[PDB]
Amino acid sequence: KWCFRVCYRGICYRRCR
Repeated sequence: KWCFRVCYRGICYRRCR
């Protein structure tokens, strides 16, 4: 249960699951 945030094309979004 851990969320991560990474920016690809300049867009940062949360990546939790």
